[PDB]
Order: sequence, then C-alpha cells, then structure tokens
Amino acid sequence: SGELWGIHLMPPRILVECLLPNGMIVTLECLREATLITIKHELFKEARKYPLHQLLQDESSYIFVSVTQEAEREEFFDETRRLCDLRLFQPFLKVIEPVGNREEKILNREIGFAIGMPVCEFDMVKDPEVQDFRRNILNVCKEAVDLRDLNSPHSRAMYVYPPNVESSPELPKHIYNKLDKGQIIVVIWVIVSPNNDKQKYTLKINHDCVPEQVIAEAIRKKTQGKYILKVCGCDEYFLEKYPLSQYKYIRSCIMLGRMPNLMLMAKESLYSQLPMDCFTMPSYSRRSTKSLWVINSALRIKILCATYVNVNIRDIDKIYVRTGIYHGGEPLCDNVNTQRVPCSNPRWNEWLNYDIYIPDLPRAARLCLSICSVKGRKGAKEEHCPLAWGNINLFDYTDTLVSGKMALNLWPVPHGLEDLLNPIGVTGSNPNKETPCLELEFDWFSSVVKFPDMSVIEEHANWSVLRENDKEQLKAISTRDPLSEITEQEKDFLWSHRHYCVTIPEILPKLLLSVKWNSRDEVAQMYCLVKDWPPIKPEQAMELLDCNYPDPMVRGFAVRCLEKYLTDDKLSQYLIQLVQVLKYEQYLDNLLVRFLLKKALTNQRIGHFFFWHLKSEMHNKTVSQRFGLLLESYCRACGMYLKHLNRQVEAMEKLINLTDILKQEKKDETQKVQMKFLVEQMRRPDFMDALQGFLSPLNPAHQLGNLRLEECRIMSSAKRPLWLNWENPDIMSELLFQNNEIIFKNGDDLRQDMLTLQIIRIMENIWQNQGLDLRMLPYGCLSIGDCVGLIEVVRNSHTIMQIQCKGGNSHTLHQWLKDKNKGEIYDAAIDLFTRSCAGYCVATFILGIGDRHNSNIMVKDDGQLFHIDFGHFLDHERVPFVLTQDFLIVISKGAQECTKTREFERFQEMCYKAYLAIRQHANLFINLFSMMLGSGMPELQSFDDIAYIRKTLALDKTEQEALEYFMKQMNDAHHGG
Amino acid sequence: NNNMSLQDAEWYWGDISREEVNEKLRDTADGTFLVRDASTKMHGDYTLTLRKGGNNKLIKIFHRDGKYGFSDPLTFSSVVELINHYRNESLAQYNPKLDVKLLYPVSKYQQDQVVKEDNIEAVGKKLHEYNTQFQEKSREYDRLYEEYTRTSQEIQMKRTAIEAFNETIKIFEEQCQTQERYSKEYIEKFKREGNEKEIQRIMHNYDKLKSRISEIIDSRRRLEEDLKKQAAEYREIDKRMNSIKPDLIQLRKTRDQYLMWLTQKGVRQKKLNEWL
Ligand SMILES: CCNC(=O)[C@H](Cc1ccc(C#Cc2ccc3nccnc3c2)cc1)NC(=O)c1ccc2nc(C)c(C)nc2c1
Repeated sequence: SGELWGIHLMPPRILVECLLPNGMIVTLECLREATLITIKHELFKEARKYPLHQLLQDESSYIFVSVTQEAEREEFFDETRRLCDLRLFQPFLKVIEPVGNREEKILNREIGFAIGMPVCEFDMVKDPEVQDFRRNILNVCKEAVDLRDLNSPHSRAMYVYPPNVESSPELPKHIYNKLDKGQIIVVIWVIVSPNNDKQKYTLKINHDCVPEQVIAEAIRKKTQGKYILKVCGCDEYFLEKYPLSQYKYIRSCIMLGRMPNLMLMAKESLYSQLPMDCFTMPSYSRRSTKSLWVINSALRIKILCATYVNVNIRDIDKIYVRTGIYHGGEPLCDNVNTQRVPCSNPRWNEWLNYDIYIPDLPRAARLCLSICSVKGRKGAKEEHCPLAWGNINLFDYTDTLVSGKMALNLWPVPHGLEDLLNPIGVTGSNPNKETPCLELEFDWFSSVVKFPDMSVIEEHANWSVLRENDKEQLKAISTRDPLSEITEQEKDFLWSHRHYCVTIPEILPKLLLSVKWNSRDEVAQMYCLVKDWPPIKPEQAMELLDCNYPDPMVRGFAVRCLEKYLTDDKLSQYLIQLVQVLKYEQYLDNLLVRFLLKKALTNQRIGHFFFWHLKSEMHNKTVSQRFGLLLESYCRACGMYLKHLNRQVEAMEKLINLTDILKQEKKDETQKVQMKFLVEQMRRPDFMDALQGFLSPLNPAHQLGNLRLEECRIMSSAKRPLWLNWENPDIMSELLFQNNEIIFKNGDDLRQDMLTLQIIRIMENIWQNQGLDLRMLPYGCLSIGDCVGLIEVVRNSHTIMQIQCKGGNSHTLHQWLKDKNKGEIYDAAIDLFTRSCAGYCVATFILGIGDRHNSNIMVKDDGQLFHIDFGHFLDHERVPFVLTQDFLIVISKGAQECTKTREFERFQEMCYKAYLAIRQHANLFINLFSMMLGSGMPELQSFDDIAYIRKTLALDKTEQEALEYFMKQMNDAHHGG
Repeated sequence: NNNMSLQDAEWYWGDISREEVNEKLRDTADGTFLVRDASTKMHGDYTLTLRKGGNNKLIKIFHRDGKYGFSDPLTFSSVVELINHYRNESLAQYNPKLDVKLLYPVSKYQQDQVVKEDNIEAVGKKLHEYNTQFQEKSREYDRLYEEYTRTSQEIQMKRTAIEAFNETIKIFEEQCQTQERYSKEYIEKFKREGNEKEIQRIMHNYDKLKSRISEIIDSRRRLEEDLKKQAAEYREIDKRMNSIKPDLIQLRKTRDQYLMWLTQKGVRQKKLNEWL
C-alpha cells in the first residue's frame, strides 16, 4: 500500500529522477500532491544546464511513463493525477512520445483500480478459453447498452434510479387493516426556487394509485409530464407506473404507522444529471473429427512423475495417487489407485484403467485425482491423508475430449477436509507454478474426439423406445426436501413413470437423481424430457444450479426459468447465492454469466451489489481469474457508474490501511493514545477528501456527506472496530436522518453474518405475508474484502447490558421500558417487544446461531428487540430456547406470575404459528444453504453441515409430530412454562 | 444359529443418522453393508445401506403382515433370514442392474475391541487426558496454519516486487542503449572543438545512470535471495503440517470413540462435561 514500495510514508519533497528522451538524467524535488502536468512544466525548464536540448522541440508529445506497484508499466495519460496517488514503485519517470489510442488507455487505468489488478494481466494469458470469453462476452455488454438507450433519456434514468418495488401488488390483509378505508396520508414537499423555501401538503389518496394521479391530484391543491416524485432524503425516485403501495419505501411506512413524506422534483432537472453512455469496444474485440460415440475403448489415463511433494521421508512411509471419474459429486465408477512408491521418487509410470467406456462419458465428467500418503503403521491401522488435489475436465469448452500430454498443478488441501478426493472444487490448474505438479497423459485416438451435437443425441433418444391410480406416490416424493434420503425403490420408480412426471413439474430435481449418468442410453432419453418440460418457479429452478446438477443442458433449462420468472425484486434478494453458483459452472462462457451480466448492466442497484460480491471474492486464488474476467467485462460496459465505484474503492482503501495500523503497529497502547492517533490521521487533506462525498456501499441511495470527526471513535469491542460518522448532503436530511453511522470492521468474517441477515429477511417476509406480525430488524451488512466489511448502525439502540448498568436486578429492563414511553403508548411498546421477542426466538432456535447474552442483544427505545454479532450457526436440537427471565416480566407486563399468565400464553401461540410457518417453507431454506457449500465458510463444508436444519425443523417427522418436538425444546430450556 | 433376533446381529447398528452411516462406509470396498432403522423412525423399516460402484446405495426393507422383503412379495420370515439369503447370493434376482453379494458387513463389535479400562474410573482419566492431548495437538496445528497462510502472503508480495524490478531495470537498460546510440552524431562535433565542460557533464551524468542502474540491480539481487530463503521456510512449514495432520485425525477419532462409549453405557454427559 502507500505511495511507494515498502515505505508507506511520502516525504513532502523527494529527489525524483526522470529519464529524458535524449538519454539524460536530471533530479527533481516535486510535491507529494503536485499534479503530473506541473511536473512536466518544471522538468522541461530544467535541462538548459544539461548537454542537449534540440531533440525536445516542444513541451507536449510526452506522457511521463513509469512503473507502478503492481509490476505494471503504467502510461499516465491523465496528467491531472497527483504524484501521491500514482502508486509509483520507485521515484522515477521516463519521458516517451505518445503511443496508443490515448483514450482507451485512460479507461484501462480506472478499470484496473476498481478490479484491483492490471487489465494487462488478462492480455498476457495464452489460454484460448480466457481470450475467447473476452471477445464473446462483449455481445451481452453491447446488447444491454443498446437496451438502456431505447426510448428516451427516461430509459437512461430508470437504469441509474431503478424503482425499488415489490413483486406483490396486493397488500397482506393485516397491513391493509392498518389503512383507514384503504387510504394513506402522505405529505408532498414542494420547494420554491426563491430562497429555497419549503412547503407543505396534506394528501389523502387511495393505496392503489400510481404516482401519476398522486402527482396530478396534488397539483389541484397547488392553487403534466414534469414534477417527478422523489423520496425526501436518499436518492430514490417514483418513475415507473406502479401502485403507490407497491414500492418498498411506501409499504414500510404503512407497516410502521408513519406518514411518508415525498419531494416534488421537476423532470427536466433530473435528466440534466444523467450522463451519456460512452461504450467503445476495446482492442481485443476486433481480434476431421469423429464423434465420441464411435470410440470403443475404456477410459484410460496414464500417470507420470509428480514434480514434488512436501512430505517427510520418515514420517510417511509411501505415497500413491488416487483418481476417479466424477459427475457432479457422484462417481461414475470405482476410484482407481496407483502402486505405492516411496516419497522420494514419485515415478508412477502406470496406466490407470476405468470401468467406464469412452462413449458412456457424460459431457460434464471430471477426473478428480489427489496424492495420498499411507501411514501403514500402528499394527493393524492404515491411515490415508491427502497431500494435494486437482480436477480436470474431460471435455474442453469446445466439446473436444482431452488428448495428449498435459501438466496439472495441484492445490493445497482445504482446512478441515479428510476425504481423499475433492470432487467439489474448481476444475483447473494452480496458477502458482511453485506447487506440486502432476503430469498426466490421455491416450491418443489418432484423431480428435468431439462430443456428439444435439442432433445426434436426439436420434439415439426416442429410438430405443395410460394413467395410474397410484400417482399419490409421485406427489409425496415431490414435497420431500432436497436433502432427504431417496431409496433405490423410488429411483427405479420415478424413472419408470418419467413420462407421467411432466404433469408434476416440481419432481424434476428428484427425477434428475434417478438417471444413471454413466449410460448414454438413459442420458439420451433424459435430454428429451428436459427439452419440453414445463417451466417451474425460480425458487425450485434455483436448486438446479448448485453442484448436484452439473449437466450443461439441465443448467441451461434452469436459467431459462430464471429469465422469465425471476423479478429484479427477488433477484436482489438471492443475488448472494447466485454469485456463488458461478463457481460451479464448468466453463467461463455459461448461460448464467450472460443472464447475470445482462441484469447488472440494466439495473444500477443490481450492478452495485454485483460488483461488490464479485470484488470481495477476488482474494481467493481459485476464482481470482474467473471473477477478474467477469468484473473487467462489467466495468468496461457499466457506463458512468465506474466513476462512483472508484470513489468507494478509494475510500474503503483508506480505512483498510488506517485500520491495519491500529491493530498492527499501535496495538499495545492505551485507549486515549489510539483515539488521538486515529483523530490525528483524519484531518489530512488526502484522508479528508477521500472519505467524503461518495455513495455508501451498503445502500447506494445514501450519498455520504461531510465527515464528523468529533463523533468518530473506536468501538471498544471486537478488534477495534471503527465507528465512522457521516452527514446527509441533501437539504431534505432532517426528514429521514441527519447522520449515516457505519461500523467498519477489519479482522472479522462478515460472510456468516451476511448470510444470517438474509435468512432473517426471508423468514420475516414469510411471516409478514402469512399474517403474523413478528417484526425483526435485519440491518445491512456487507463484506468488501478479506475479513473486512461494513455494518449499518441502528438508531437509538441500547444493549440489554447498558440498561442494567445504567438502570442500577430483573425489572431494570422492564422499568426502563416503562419510563421511556408512558401513557397510551406503553401498551404498544409492550406488544412490540413481544412480537419482536417471539420472532427472534423461532429464528434463533432454527438456525442454531451462537449463544446469546446481554451484550449482543439490543432493545430500542420504542420497545423493539433485535440481535447483533451473529458469531456462528449450525456449529461452534442441542440448542435451547434463548428466552430469559429478564423478558418474561416485560411479556407479562411486569407480572410476577409469568409462568401461567394470560399474556405468556399468547406469547407461546405466536411461537408455534411462526415455527410451523417456516417448516412449510423448509425447501427454500435448504436450497439457500445448498448453494453456499463452495463459499468457503468454515461451517458449511458439505451437506453434513446442512443436516442441522433438517433436524431442528423436524422435516422427517409429521407436522403434528414436529410441533411437540418444538414444545419439548421450549419447555426444556425454561425447565417448564 | 441361522436365525436369531435381529438385535444380536453383527451388521445391525440400530438408530444411526445418515451422517454417521456415510463416514463408516467411506472408502470401503464393494459389497460392504449395514442395516439400521429408517429415517421416519416408524417401527419395522430397517433401511439397508449398501456400497456398490463407489456410491452408497440405500434399499428399504418393507414390512407387511409380519413378513419382510424388498419387492411387493414379502416372502421372508425376518430381517436376519432375508439378509442371510442375499449374503450367499447376488442381488441380480432383486434388480437386474444391481449386482452385489453383500459380502462385508460393518460389524459393530469390531470397534468394541479398541477400548480398554472397562471400569468407569479408568475411562474417565484416559478420555480426559486424551482431550488435553487432542486439544494441545489441535492448538499446535492451528498455529502452524496461520503461519503457513501468513508466509504464503509474504512470498506473493516478494514475487511482485521482483517482477516490478525487472521493468525498472529494463527501462534503465533500454535507455542506456538509446542514450549511447543518441550520443553518436554530436560526439564527433564535441571532440572537434575544445569544449571540456560538455565532456565532463556528459560523462559525469552518464556515469550517474550507471551508478543508479547498478544500485537497482543490487537491490533486486537481495530480494531474490530473500525470496529464496522465504520460499524454503515455506516448504518447511508445509512439511510440519503434512506430518501433523494424520496424527491429529487419529487422535480425534479415538477420542470421540471413548466419548461415545462412555455415554452409551448409561452415563450422563454432565459428569463427563466437567471432566473435559
Ligand atoms: C467497558 C467499556 N465500554 C465501552 O467503552 C462502551 C460499551 C459499548 C457501547 C456500545 C456498543 C455498541 C454497539 C453496536 C454494535 C453492533 C451493531 N450492529 C448493528 C447495529 N447497531 C450496532 C451497535 C457496544 C459496547 N462503549 C463503546 O465501546 C463505544 C465506543 C465507541 C463509540 N463511538 C460512538 C460514536 C458511539 C456513539 N458510541 C461508542 C461506544
């Protein structure tokens, strides 16, 4: 980091040595913030005391080329950049005549900064798939760009300000009852140019009225195609023709009993801020065979010398190579092994024979192999421990079977893994060529073998070829959760009735597991059923994208269901898992990447989070290249948003550097030395300007204003989290809030916390629509890098610990609640603490989150209760009901006999109705966890971890039976009640 | 002899979750099998987990009218008789595509002869002392991994620094060729006229380029040696983890085996929980 290699401190004056075109050398003493434009001016009027000057002939025609910290020779075309931020490797600058487009090179500098790696890195890769993907992904980029500019500047606005609506026009009945005659009181704020004076409006309008009549009807009270409606405060506009309550903001106001206040803005004013989309194709955009089914021979692979293995010669007796053909996670045959050899000469000049014929190889077959070391000691014990692993696709992206010699680099064993093979892993060679290398050699057939096209498979299928009363079994199998055990009697039963399963589209995932994939006869028939299958819901079709269904045709059908059903409302919800599914794709050019990229280039809210989810995973070396190419394509066509993404990336980098000094250098100090040191390194112009006037990564609609250094301290929790405080640049700040507080954590993993906060949101949405009023507070969390992320701060929230310390027992929490809100609001505050308390009891128990205490449980002044610091889940039935005596007093309105009180009985009822509601949606939650197995979380390695959910939800038991399992757990934790 | 109660069968395991079944059948030969209660928990199901073709099959033993079987004809007196019939014959009769002879059952008694000190007192001390050994070994392994990951990051930024040094040295080297070639036409003119000041400045600063370029080479040379030293320690850290992983796994399994043995024999874990 810093402004120079090693030395992060930049002296105000440094002897910078340049290299003039005539081969001359002259030293200079420039400024840290001096722009390169000035540097050229001073430098050129400094050679008069040197040998030669006739070659210059002018002050222009020179670009000040030099080297950067990324081992890249940057060109520095943007002469306005300050020397401080140039990231110079060493003080020096060579003067060269202009070369290249001079305009596309400037863009490549902004693209590299956002992605984090030089764009030239992708140009130095000789892999044909890497280059082909770059030239082909520009088709989706061009189509999306043309799509945005179709109708008018209006279409441009909808891209930058996508309406945040819900895929549910009809309000839930209970919320509708909150409206007196289905009418919502809204205040419209119109600003008059003279003196920028505010104005008021009382509006009573029907809930199912679009902003068009809201705006027009408001005009009648003033006493057209202009005067758009904007949310007072953050950047949120009411543009698309939707019912007024369809939006998320207006719906939230209804649910919380608040009058929404909106701003009236002229349409022409908004369109002035919209810039033009200038997308120009980059330089790289302009630049027999016998079928596989005719080759009659068993798949044979020859191993050879392994470059080296890090194994002690004495600790481990001998090593061997374990191999096996896999399709998804299920082997296609028995794993083969090589003869054990001493761990000094890993020769392995052996031919491995597999029980699978070449024509029977599925298109998604992989060769998972690993180096295992057999102990062969302890008398009668034989322990195998893997030393490395590596997957190899049998068909390159062109449908050609791999032939001839091939060198493969192995990967380090994942932490906490004991299986000899790693079928669930990225299929590629290790980029770091300094790791164990295994040399393979696939037999040569005297020609290139190509997997048969679609036409050939169709001929084979349907070529080898009424109702049933007992169709209830098919219905029963459909409802079973994805992780449920399926017996060989059902597998042989679904396949026989495969033709009658089309009437039950939900059975497709179950019918895809009953087909033997190592038999071209059966796979050919399956491709016909998938071709003309009815479309299923995105929730069900989202599980066909995980690692259990690697067939290109099965995954292509699933994506086609997402395109026609996945609304942008739901897309932003599951976008966390959809990005992870991108790591299960066999090749770089998928149908999911083209669907995901088209949505990102059409919606700026999806693009914002699409960029950050991919960016946060670029520290992984397994998906560093796959996501790097995906970000470069998006950044090239994202438009003018790349200028905003540079402000956020640059700002987040300052905090990361600053936060790494408080936990690395000044860590053994007092609390006031750190605070003064932290305050000292925030008034500098370099730090001050970088951390102001940019959008908040958590919520793009919130533009962070001027910093408030007075109220920015260091949280005395975790590992010195940094409590940053900002302002609200817009004039309409008091209506929403006048401060954007964000906790910046550097050292804590925010992926488990980011996934829990999304399960809570889905849980609360299920209960809200069902009818239950269980209110939760799923604040915003986001991971921006390697164990570094941001956490939103909730307004006016105190931990239960604070009240007890400040309230000084058992009535302190109830006493404080009574004091804060006295009168007729006490009943509401006592019922809000009850509904909120019940919601977190069911959610906490089902997921088995870390044990709760009075330190990570927060209670608002309004009475609402919410939990923070989601440490771990599913690891660390065997987890009790977290309810504690401090809340029974509040639940029973201060009554001492809480055990058998009337109020407590209603509390139990809302816990049962909530528990049963989720149990009916166990499929949705099982699928969410099934798409994060490869995420890398320590507690989500395989389906074994997800077995916890199937036990806390009592999925195998009966609906009635499952209820009393929850009853027993709740009573046991409280020892009765 | 041929047919006792299913409870006293070496392959029957009772009620074990599918997670436990997979670990026991993991990396086992073809034909290995073990019976156990079904997931639904309903009386008389006895799912028969089987291992064939690398995959763990699963066959349900249907019960009806006090008889057991696989297909709809339940022509068997009990589970033991049914299993014993297929222990001496292949399953091709049941399923044409299912070929296995149920050779190697996963006997639950074999694991029994791995634990000593049948008395409660002796097992309590051994398990408690093993946990200290397992906990200490796990902590030592944890320290190595953080060093291993930390050292991996250090080498990565050393490689980049060397990569950058190549570019910087290349620029100076390339300019020297350009500078020498440029000082070719005017050199003769300088020699013709008695101008010593130009010669000194041209040579004085020309050597400065040589001195600066020489320093760059020396700085890169130290980094390469440092990278080599760092790389060697990287392998050594890897060696220790590779030789500690197999021992940690064995200790964890043996420690867990004793813990389950104590709990299964009518002993509450609360007393063992404080023992640790
Ligand atoms: C024995 C020593 N004790 C302390 O020193 C207490 C204890 C204490 C207080 C408050 C939370 C909290 C919290 C929190 C955490 C996660 C959340 N996640 C989502 C939403 N809200 C959240 C709120 C914890 C702990 N004071 C602080 O540590 C502290 C430090 C810096 C601060 N700087 C500002 C600007 C402000 C307003 N207060 C500060 C409070």
